[PDB]
Amino acid sequence: GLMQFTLPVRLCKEIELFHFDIGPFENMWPGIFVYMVHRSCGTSCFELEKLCRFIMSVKKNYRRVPYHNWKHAVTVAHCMYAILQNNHTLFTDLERKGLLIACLCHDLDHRGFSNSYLQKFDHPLAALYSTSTMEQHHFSQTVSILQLEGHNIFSTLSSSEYEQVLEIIRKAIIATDLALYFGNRKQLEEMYQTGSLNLNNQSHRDRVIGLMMTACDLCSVTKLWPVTKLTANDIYAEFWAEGDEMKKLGIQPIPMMDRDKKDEVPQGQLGFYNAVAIPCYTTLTQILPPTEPLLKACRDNLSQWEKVIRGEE
Ligand SMILES: COc1ccc2[nH]c(=O)c3c(C)nc(-c4ccccc4Cl)n3c2n1
Ligand SMILES: [Mg+2]
Ligand SMILES: [Zn+2]
Repeated sequence: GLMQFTLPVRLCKEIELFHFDIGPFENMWPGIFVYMVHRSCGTSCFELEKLCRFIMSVKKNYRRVPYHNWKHAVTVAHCMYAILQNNHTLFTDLERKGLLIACLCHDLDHRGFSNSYLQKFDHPLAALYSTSTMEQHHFSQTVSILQLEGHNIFSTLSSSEYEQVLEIIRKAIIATDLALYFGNRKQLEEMYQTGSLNLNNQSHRDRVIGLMMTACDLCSVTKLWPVTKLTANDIYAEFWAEGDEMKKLGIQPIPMMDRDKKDEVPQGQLGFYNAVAIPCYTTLTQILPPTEPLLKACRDNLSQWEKVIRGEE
């Protein structure tokens, strides 16, 4: 019980900031995650032995893809940790437990391809799950790992606490489908502006957790410019692979995904900041005022990508 994870001093202090980068040392990532669980949730939330076996099974079911990998999983968890820590009193015990595990598991067994490519390939997962295809698969893999022997970190919840937390995790992971983000955010925008937003209404809580998930998942856009720029190479490495596979199906890919049209990246990042990221972190800052540094970092990086187009870098 009295066995704490501690971090070196620089990490101990920077982990508390939204723009923290987990660094290049893979073998420190499990311990950074447990560190985050203990401070967010408590040293009692999970049996450490179970939690470690769960984390190491989660890690093994992430593939070696340029972006949708174990490092993404941990990075997305860390954003959720910073959000929860700056909003201490707004979330229940079950929610903090659930949300850190959903972030860690939200892209399980990702092959680095969109739902659109699965549907055009005619992949078996597309006939199994017509909408949010990869995300119904990420939730399925999560449930599978929980049911391996000695991996059930929720075993000490009541039956009904257990069902609540798997329902928090399923909605949180489904919410990472960006096709669902647009409508969810518009709805939240309307409820905020007409002041009908009500955090004691479950349906409203679900929508706010959804937006937090989108915000955590996109958090590469909120890092210090050098991190955000180097991450965008991994992002585009996956898009260009997908574009290559589209061309093999006789389908010309959008220029963003076409590895002959790299010039069109900066403007494809601007479109993504203006159409997706800025509005996301704006609505989030309106409902959760302490997440304001995410919107500021995102505005800073939008401005860095504008500079890239203007030829200044
Ligand atoms: C889904 O289309 C895009 C387009 C550009 C980006 N650029 C980014 O910076 C980015 C980041 C940080 N995360 C995603 C993203 C979001 C949802 C699903 C897949 C990805 Cl790659 N994207 C992008 N996703
Ligand atoms: Mg995903
Ligand atoms: Zn993700």
